[PDB]
Amino acid sequence: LEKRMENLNKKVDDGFLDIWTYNAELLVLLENERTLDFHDSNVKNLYEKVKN
Amino acid sequence: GTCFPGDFADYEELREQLSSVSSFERFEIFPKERSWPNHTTRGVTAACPHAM
Repeated sequence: LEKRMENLNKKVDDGFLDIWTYNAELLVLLENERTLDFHDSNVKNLYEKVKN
Repeated sequence: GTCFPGDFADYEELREQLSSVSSFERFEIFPKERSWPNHTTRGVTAACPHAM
């Protein structure tokens, strides 16, 4: 006789999990691209220093 | 709705139970002419009209 309370509890539990999974997948995919661009920029700075 | 006045016990729970229902099959749990041979089943009220 408490089906509404059960559905509210599953809504809360299933709504937090989607947010945290999105947050994790997005953070890993932006930091990977930042890491690769950082490495490319470092190689460019070495070439500019030897050129100069 | 309830033409005769009163209280519907656990109405919102019935709404929540009937949300996830596909089909219903209406059947006769107690026959009116057979199961009450010693009582008068002919009961009407003026709080629920039907065709004047």
